[PDB]
Amino acid sequence: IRCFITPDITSKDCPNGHVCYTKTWCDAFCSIRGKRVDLGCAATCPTVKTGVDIQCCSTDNCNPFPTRKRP
Amino acid sequence: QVQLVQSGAEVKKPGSSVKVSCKASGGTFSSYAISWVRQAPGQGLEWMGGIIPIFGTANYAQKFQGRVTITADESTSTAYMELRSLRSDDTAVYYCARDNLGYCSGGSCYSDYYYYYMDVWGQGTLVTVSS
Amino acid sequence: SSYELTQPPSVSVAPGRTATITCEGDNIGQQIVHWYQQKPGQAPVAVISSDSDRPSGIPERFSGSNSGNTATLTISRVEAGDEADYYCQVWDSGSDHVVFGGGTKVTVLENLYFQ
Ligand SMILES: [Cl-]
Ligand SMILES: [K+]
Repeated sequence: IRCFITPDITSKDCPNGHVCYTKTWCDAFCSIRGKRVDLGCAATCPTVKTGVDIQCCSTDNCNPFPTRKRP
Repeated sequence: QVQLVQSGAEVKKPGSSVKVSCKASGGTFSSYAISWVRQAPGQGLEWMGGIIPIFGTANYAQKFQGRVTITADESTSTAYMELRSLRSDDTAVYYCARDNLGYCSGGSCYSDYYYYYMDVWGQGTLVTVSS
Repeated sequence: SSYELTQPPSVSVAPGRTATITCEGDNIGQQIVHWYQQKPGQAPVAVISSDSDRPSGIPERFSGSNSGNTATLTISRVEAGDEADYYCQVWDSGSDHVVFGGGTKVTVLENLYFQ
């Protein structure tokens, strides 16, 4: 699968993976800089702990970097 | 720590343009944003704009929008400010300055831009406009 | 158009007393204020970040506050070498501008007014 990967925020080929993931959470700067975003690929959807969100998907480049919409 | 090293003094005619460089030595940029801040003789600090290379997005002050271009060459860790249509009150010392709050760290990046305090400053470049 | 920061151009402080430099803005307490010191012929140096934090190495006698319509840089027990220009600074997300105050020159007097 091809997925976007942080911190380069580029699409890499992951020959042995088959899901992309978007992991997001707040650090102390979440109000001014938005959530932290970890993009990557895995063989299966990773687990995250409380306070962290993860969304997984199974098509090439299905995890584009989600910037905050600036009102 | 990383340093920012700017190009030398420029002497320009009115109507001409100038391009000043800012090399991030002792290190690199990429995850860090770089602003340009000028200071006319005897006056205060004035933001020109800045660039966040990891998002390829530049932000400009209204006073200079349409006259100014800020770029960054991530391979040489050099940022540039090009200021066009020069006039006499563009005479100033021009600084580059790093945003203290990096956009990426340890496998993740922030998702919005917000210019934080400026921790590392270049030595400044004197630009003089006259005939 | 853009958010306005108002600083007094100048402040006089007797040696060893307290210097207070205001930075006023419309509900500036909603903003995050940074402060820079600058001495003649030198580049600026951050002395307060995020209203009230001191970067590593900055003396304890520098402190900051921000509430309501006024942010304040306080230099306690002021010393000769604290004579400098001080600039407050915000990022105004509404206009996508870094805004500097006009700067305050802090002059440290040679003598007290009254013993
Ligand atoms: Cl986690
Ligand atoms: K410098």
